[PDB]
Amino acid sequence: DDVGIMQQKKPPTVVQSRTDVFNEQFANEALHPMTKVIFNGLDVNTEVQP
Amino acid sequence: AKIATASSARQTDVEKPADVTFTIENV
Repeated sequence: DDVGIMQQKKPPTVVQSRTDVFNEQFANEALHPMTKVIFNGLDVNTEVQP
Repeated sequence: AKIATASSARQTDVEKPADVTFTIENV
């Protein structure tokens, strides 16, 4: 129970459905635990407070 | 140092055929 210093491991995240017409098929994907993000290229918080 | 890793080990087993000795023990 403590905050890690060295970097960890990731699935990693991947983008998928966005537009107003999909027609998906559900083929493949990862049975392994993964992560899927809706918006492309987010993670915006560049301010560092010393 | 940089990335946290993982290693593996297995307890080893060492044996030779019973050697011959020329020295006696008891009377």
